[PDB]
Formats: sequence, C-alpha cells, structure tokens
Amino acid sequence: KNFSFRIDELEEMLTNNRIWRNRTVDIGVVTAEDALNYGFSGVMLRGSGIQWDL
Amino acid sequence: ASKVKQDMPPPGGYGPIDYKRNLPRRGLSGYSMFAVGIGTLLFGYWSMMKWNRERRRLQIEDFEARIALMP
Repeated sequence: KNFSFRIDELEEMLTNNRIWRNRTVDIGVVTAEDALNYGFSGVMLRGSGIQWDL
Repeated sequence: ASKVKQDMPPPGGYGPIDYKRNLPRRGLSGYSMFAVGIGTLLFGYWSMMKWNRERRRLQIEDFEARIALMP
C-alpha cells in the first residue's frame, strides 16, 4: 500500500528528465517482424507494439 | 474442539491499494516564468545604471583631486 509512491519517486527522477530521455529515446529500435524472427519475448516484444503476454 | 486457523485476509478484505501513476503538476505558465525573468533583469539593469553613474561621479572627483595635487 506504499509502493506506488516509490514508483512515483522513481518516475520523477527518471521519466521526464531530459538527460535520461536523450540517453534512452530512439536507442536500440527494433521492428515487430525482427523482434518476432529473432526470438524475442516479454517487453522486447511489447515495446515494439506487439500485443502478447503469456 | 479447536477449529481451522491459517493466514487469511480479514473479513471484508483489505483496503484499496493505490497503483496509478501520480506525477502532479507544480504549475507555472511559461509566460509567467519568462516575465519573472525579464522583470528581475530589468530591476538589475536599473540598479546597475544608478550605481555605475554614481561610480563615474566618484571617479571624476578622485581625478579632480589628483589634478589639483599634480603641480
């Protein structure tokens, strides 16, 4: 019942930070077809827009 | 005699658990922030104007004293 505030603090330190965004945005872009053909699973799929969850 | 006793939730269950993202907006328009910046710049410019004019007058006074002492 207190963990959501911890995730909120994490987001406040990271989510909108411009240094973090410049370190992460458009890095390691993978297409859905390549993600599927390369054997990826989990977020590596779902980050590319594939709707899959076991 | 004795009944079953194991770890269970309390009757009626537990209270609600927050999970939604909560990143509230502190709030100040870009116009207001820019206006505060420009206003403090203008105040500093005015103060430096008056002080530097006074400093010019003081320097002229010191130069006059030197000129009087030169001969």
